[PDB]
Amino acid sequence: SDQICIGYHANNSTEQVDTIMEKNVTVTHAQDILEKTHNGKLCDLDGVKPLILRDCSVAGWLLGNPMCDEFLNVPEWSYIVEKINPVNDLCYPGNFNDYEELKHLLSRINHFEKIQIIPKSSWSDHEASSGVSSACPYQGRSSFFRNVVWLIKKNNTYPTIKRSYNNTNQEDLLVLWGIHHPNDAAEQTRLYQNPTTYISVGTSTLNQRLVPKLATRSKVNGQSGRMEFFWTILKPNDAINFESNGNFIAPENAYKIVKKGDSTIMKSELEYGNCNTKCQTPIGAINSSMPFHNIHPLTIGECPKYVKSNRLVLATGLRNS
Amino acid sequence: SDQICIGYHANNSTEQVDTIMEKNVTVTHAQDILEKTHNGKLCDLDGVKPLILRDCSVAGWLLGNPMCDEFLNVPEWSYIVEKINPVNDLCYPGNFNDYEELKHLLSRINHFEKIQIIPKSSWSDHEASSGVSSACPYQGRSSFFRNVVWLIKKNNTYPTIKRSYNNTNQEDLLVLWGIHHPNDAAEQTRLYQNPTTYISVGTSTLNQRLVPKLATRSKVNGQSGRMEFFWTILKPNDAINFESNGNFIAPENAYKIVKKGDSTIMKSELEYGNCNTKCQTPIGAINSSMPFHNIHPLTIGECPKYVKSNRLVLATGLRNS
Amino acid sequence: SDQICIGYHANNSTEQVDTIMEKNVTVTHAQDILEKTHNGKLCDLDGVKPLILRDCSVAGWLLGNPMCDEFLNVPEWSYIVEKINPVNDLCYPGNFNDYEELKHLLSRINHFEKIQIIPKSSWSDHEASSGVSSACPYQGRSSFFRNVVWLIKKNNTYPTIKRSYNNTNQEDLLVLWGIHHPNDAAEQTRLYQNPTTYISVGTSTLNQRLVPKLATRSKVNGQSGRMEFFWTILKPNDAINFESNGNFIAPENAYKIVKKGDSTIMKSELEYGNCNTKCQTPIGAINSSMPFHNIHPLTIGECPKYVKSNRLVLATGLRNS
Amino acid sequence: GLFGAIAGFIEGGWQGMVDGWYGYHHSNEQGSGYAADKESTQKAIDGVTNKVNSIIDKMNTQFEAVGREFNNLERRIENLNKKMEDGFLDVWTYNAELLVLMENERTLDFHDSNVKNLYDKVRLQLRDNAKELGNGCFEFYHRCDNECMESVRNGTYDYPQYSE
Amino acid sequence: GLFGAIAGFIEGGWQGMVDGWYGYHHSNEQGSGYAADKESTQKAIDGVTNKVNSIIDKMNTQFEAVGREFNNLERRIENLNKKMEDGFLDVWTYNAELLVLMENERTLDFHDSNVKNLYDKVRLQLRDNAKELGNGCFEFYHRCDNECMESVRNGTYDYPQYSE
Amino acid sequence: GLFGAIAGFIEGGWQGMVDGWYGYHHSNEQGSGYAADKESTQKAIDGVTNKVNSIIDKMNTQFEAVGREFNNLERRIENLNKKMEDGFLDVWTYNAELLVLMENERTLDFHDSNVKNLYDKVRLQLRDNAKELGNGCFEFYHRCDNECMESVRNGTYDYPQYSE
Ligand SMILES: *[C@@H]1O[C@H](CO)[C@@H](O)[C@H](O)[C@H]1NC(C)=O
Ligand SMILES: *[C@@H]1O[C@H](CO)[C@@H](O)[C@H](O)[C@H]1NC(C)=O
Ligand SMILES: *[C@@H]1O[C@H](CO)[C@@H](O)[C@H](O)[C@H]1NC(C)=O
Ligand SMILES: *[C@@H]1O[C@H](CO)[C@@H](O)[C@H](O)[C@H]1NC(C)=O
Ligand SMILES: *[C@@H]1O[C@H](CO)[C@@H](O)[C@H](O)[C@H]1NC(C)=O
Ligand SMILES: *[C@@H]1O[C@H](CO)[C@@H](O)[C@H](O)[C@H]1NC(C)=O
Ligand SMILES: *[C@@H]1O[C@H](CO)[C@@H](O)[C@H](O)[C@H]1NC(C)=O
Repeated sequence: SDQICIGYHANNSTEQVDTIMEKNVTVTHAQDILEKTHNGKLCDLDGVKPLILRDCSVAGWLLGNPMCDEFLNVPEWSYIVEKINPVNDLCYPGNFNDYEELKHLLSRINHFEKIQIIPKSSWSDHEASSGVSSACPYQGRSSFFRNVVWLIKKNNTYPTIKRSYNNTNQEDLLVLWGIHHPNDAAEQTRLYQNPTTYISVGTSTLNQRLVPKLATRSKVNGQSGRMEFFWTILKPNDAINFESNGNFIAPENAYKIVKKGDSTIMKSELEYGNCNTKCQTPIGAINSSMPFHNIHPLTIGECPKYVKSNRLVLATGLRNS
Repeated sequence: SDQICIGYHANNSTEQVDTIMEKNVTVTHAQDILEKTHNGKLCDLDGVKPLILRDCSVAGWLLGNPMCDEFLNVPEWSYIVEKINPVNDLCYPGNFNDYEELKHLLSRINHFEKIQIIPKSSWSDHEASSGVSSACPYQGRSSFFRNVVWLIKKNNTYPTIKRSYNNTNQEDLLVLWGIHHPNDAAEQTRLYQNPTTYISVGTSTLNQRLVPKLATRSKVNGQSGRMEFFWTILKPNDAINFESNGNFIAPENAYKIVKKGDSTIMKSELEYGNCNTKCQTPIGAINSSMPFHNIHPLTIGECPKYVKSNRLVLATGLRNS
Repeated sequence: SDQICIGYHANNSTEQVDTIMEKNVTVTHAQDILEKTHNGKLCDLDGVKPLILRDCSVAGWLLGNPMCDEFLNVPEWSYIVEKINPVNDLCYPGNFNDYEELKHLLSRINHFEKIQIIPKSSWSDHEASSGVSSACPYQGRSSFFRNVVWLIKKNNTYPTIKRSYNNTNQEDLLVLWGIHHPNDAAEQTRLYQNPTTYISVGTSTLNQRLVPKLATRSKVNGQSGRMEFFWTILKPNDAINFESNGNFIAPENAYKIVKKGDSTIMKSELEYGNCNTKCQTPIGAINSSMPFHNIHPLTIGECPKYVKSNRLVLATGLRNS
Repeated sequence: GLFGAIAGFIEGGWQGMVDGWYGYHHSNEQGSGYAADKESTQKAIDGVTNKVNSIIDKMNTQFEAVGREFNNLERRIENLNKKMEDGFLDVWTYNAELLVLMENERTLDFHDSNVKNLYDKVRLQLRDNAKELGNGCFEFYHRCDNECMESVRNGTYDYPQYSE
Repeated sequence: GLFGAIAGFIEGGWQGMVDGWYGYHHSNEQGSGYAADKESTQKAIDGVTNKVNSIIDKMNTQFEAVGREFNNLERRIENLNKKMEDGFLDVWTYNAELLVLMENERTLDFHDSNVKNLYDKVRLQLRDNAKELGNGCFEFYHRCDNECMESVRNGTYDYPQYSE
Repeated sequence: GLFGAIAGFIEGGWQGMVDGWYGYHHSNEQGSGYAADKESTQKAIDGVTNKVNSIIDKMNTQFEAVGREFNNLERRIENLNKKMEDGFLDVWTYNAELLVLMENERTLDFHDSNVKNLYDKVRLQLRDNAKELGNGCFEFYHRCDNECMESVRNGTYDYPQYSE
């Protein structure tokens, strides 16, 4: 006798999904939507290479720690990679004021061009070439941060300095300087004749007056003295004015901000892999079409959305048996 | 032959809703729940008018910039409106310490009554009426911030000041003062005889000592000098003690906090519309019964919940064909 | 005639649940999942007793306010309880620098052992036993913070101090010190002969130089002077160096950080209940298996998730009539 | 539909019935006409009214607004402040858009369920005494006047009757 | 209900059956009694037990608590800190209240689906051999003793039988 | 299933039908074979494709990442920053895991609804002219050749026919 039956599909699929009322439910078809795979490398981001500081910190790079010469004139970058605890930081011990705010600024910058703003030859009445230290060695011999100059007395005199610089460029200008804190009055007079010193710095916005602090400190990198550095952004058409009768670590090079854009500073021990990606994380790059990944929260580029799940699978087909 | 049929409603409705499995689904009845409309005006909030700073900043208002005389004795407000970049700010260039913290405090205040705390006539041994500047013009002639006084030497002497004020009011008291930073020793001695000066300020909680910073700065509003202002809240029954041998910009007027309540500072270029609302945003007011709006995140009053959607429509009736 | 019927359960349950389309729906079975009950006590957390500061603040405790002697050598704690406004804080008025940052540090600490770092007997050329005050009474007679020493001149001389301490322990060390701000030059010379004083402090990381501020202040606890205190964490193998010719409130006792772990500072007026719990809040402890509670946001231990609801009941059975 | 009734075995809606969502169309010796079932129309009205109210009320304590100022050396906390307000804004926006999508779907399938439940309220009454036309209609094996139709509509239909 | 069974074509619940959620009431020559269907009662028990557990477990990593202190010139960050803790508190509160409302509704309609599926398990077994009483009951066109009833209950009913 | 069809009154799936999700198995005088219903298979394909797309698109503006540095005397704001990024991370993680669980369940019951709707599309066509086998099959009270079967499949079956 004639008959017709109504039924549904079935196959050999072992793929499971979860529901609110039932776990591990085998279905005919499913769709994974969670990327779980990365190349374990640091790549170019859309063809543009990241700036991989090696054993150098951002401070070491910008101030010009002699061990960081590799980064003297760095090309455009997509993002910046810094180790958790770079070995080449402040060779002469001290501190960098508002360092975290500067590093934050860096995350919006893609390119500097370093320019010389005050030539070493322009220090007529001081010694501009005796400011070096064994804390900052270069090729076996004492040296110093390359982008600023440690000025000292000449002929047992330190005339008060009145030097100024007008930013005639179209770009914002990152200007760095510092002050040296000796350990005693003897070191004070020996380096800079004057016993009672100051550094004043002014711009449209800045109204600063620093005086050295003498104190007995523990040796770091063989030194009990400290260098304290400062920075500002000089607006185009504005000028910066320095006055000082000692302890001045004067600018030599500054940084034209010549490309702003989205960027970041990644903390990672990885080195440059020779690859290209559209999406980078501190532990590797992602090539995916998934809407989700679970690789790392910190991400740059065109990326999937990060999530803490180790499994996300959607059901497309029906229950299988 | 007799029969009965079961069926459902239908009409001429073209209103659509979305579902997870189907977009643009025409139904019989629906309910919009997303307000998308505002009057484009700044209104009273429940009958009480906002304080519309015009081309004045909070600093210009409170310090008493001569261009801001309109706000010399301001009535109760519901909220405060300030332009993105007010033209009348610090006429004499400088800075206002903890300005953002003070603006934040302002968001909890609905009414000041300004009182005179130190009369200009009480300055027996200094000039209290020569502290004016072309940076602060008023009606073609030089002037200064109205609520503080720029004291200078009298008969080539500046006796050290010991002035104090007990807050005998029931209200907290907002007290403002400042220090003048000249550009050189010559300006220093010419304004205030004494070359080496300070300002000390104390309350129950405050233990401050300021010294002027001499430096060469770029001209802002025609001045290379700077005025640096400070504030504190004087508790009832507490006293504030000033001591100074120069560069003191003394209080004249202070602000009794006479009404605390929920308020805000809106950044908006709009001016006062002559309307009343229950819900205000920086780009206009909202009159609505919707549970959601998409007009602006920053809101004050009895408002719907903000959301980024440009469409929220609930289905009430059934599918239409 | 024979028949069979299909039906569902029913009982005498009056328990209701809510749905999106119907409120107060009586069902057969339901499951409460919201804890609403606490014991109203402060208990041990897994057997370990909290540190209940009584009328003492964290500053009073650590500096050693004489009224806080109960806490001179405190045992391991699970969490710390402090009243909203402790009576015994800074007996001699003043301020504690970076207090909130220190209190935050405290939340990661479970145990100190206080050690003597600079013995009182080691002050050969100063008076180490005359630094007491009526602001800090102990048993009817004048006293001072126990863990630091208020040094004064001896035989009308105050030789400049050069004292230093190497942290030879395995633990981080919490070191406290301070500076006295007198009210006039007369008080200055009378306590410490030298009119122009400073305190310099250095470590690997610290480069500090303090000078006293003389000013006329209102009396707090009968004093117009102020004590200003500072702290640092001394790393193992690092040293701290003090130099001072007056106004120095020197360390005597410091704190070995001998147990780090998760902890908190609870603001609560409650005292120690003699109970034990696995989950504590500032208003009472929780014993529960619920996945949610609505008791207090601030919680420590193995706890349910806080929520603002005053009712959460899940349906298990079916509709009852 | 999910329940097979609306735009399913009942191919279309009645432009003619304006008294409710669900109802009847009778055809007998006394004439024709439409009649809305009040019992099921009202219940469906209570349901979606509660649904709308439960949506509005669950999202009354959302995320607020307040503006905050930061100076030029507070970019990190300014950015933190922006990122957290944008954060809550996104999850509440997602929460409202997703909620609407989900409930709109439950609501359509709710109506589809009510109609199917109505068709079976009648079918389980007119047991032997009528035949399923297969299109939402029931052909009677007897005469059902206007009083009899009402007995079907208000659930008091009497089966004690022959049918052949 | 959504599936028409509970408080629908089965007008009321059985105060008499205490062995399960869904079951049978038989009436024959050997007498009367109630009998719970274990197969469908247990399945429904597994389902809502998984439902409860899935709710508890999905919300174990929620938002925490920690108190933080701020001085008098840190009101902006204090307010930021308050606003963000209140923020997460609100979305988690909404997330729990909304989840309960939604699942409670699925759970009621789950029971309504189970009963309807039980009525049809029987109906699709007793094809010609019984008539639908329209109220959740089936009148037999033959004699169904206590062994025969069991064949209906455990799904082994034998159709090879006359019926008229 | 929720609708009683899949792994219900239709005990098992057809390993034999590979042309779609839902379909037919006919058995007549011209032989046997499987045949997928394109109308209902395609509709179900559009539905879960929209479902997948609506999930991906609703969560495109989620919570982002950015690293921020803090010094040693900024532990409070460092902790605030960590707690708020972990916060949004948790609610978005919950939001994705919960969404999948919920929709996966709607999707299974969606297929179960489509099959049941297909069985009734046929049942409401072959009224008197066939008998319900009770297992997803229909026994014909006449001869249904390959052209007649197609009339059932494409919804143009003609009832004007005897049947006994
Ligand atoms: C589901 O399957 C996984 C994979 O084998 C297994 O490890 C797990 O125990 C199962 N989960 C549950 C809760 O049944
Ligand atoms: C060093 O300076 C002194 C005085 O300033 C001067 O007399 C002498 O000529 C100088 N010597 C050199 C080496 O220039
Ligand atoms: C910098 O130089 C330009 C042109 O030389 C001048 O117009 C401008 O005012 C200068 N900036 C300042 C603040 O001196
Ligand atoms: C739905 O309708 C809108 C306008 O009413 C239209 O812009 C859009 O293209 C439609 N959406 C889809 C998914 O086709
Ligand atoms: C202010 O004056 C009041 C009332 O005369 C007095 O009691 C109070 O102590 C004074 N305030 C201070 C802190 O000097
Ligand atoms: C449900 O019951 C509560 C408590 O008895 C009652 O106050 C209220 O009328 C009902 N709630 C709602 C929202 O209808
Ligand atoms: C502290 O003392 C140890 C040996 O006793 C020494 O090795 C270490 O370098 C010292 N630290 C400092 C900073 O003096």
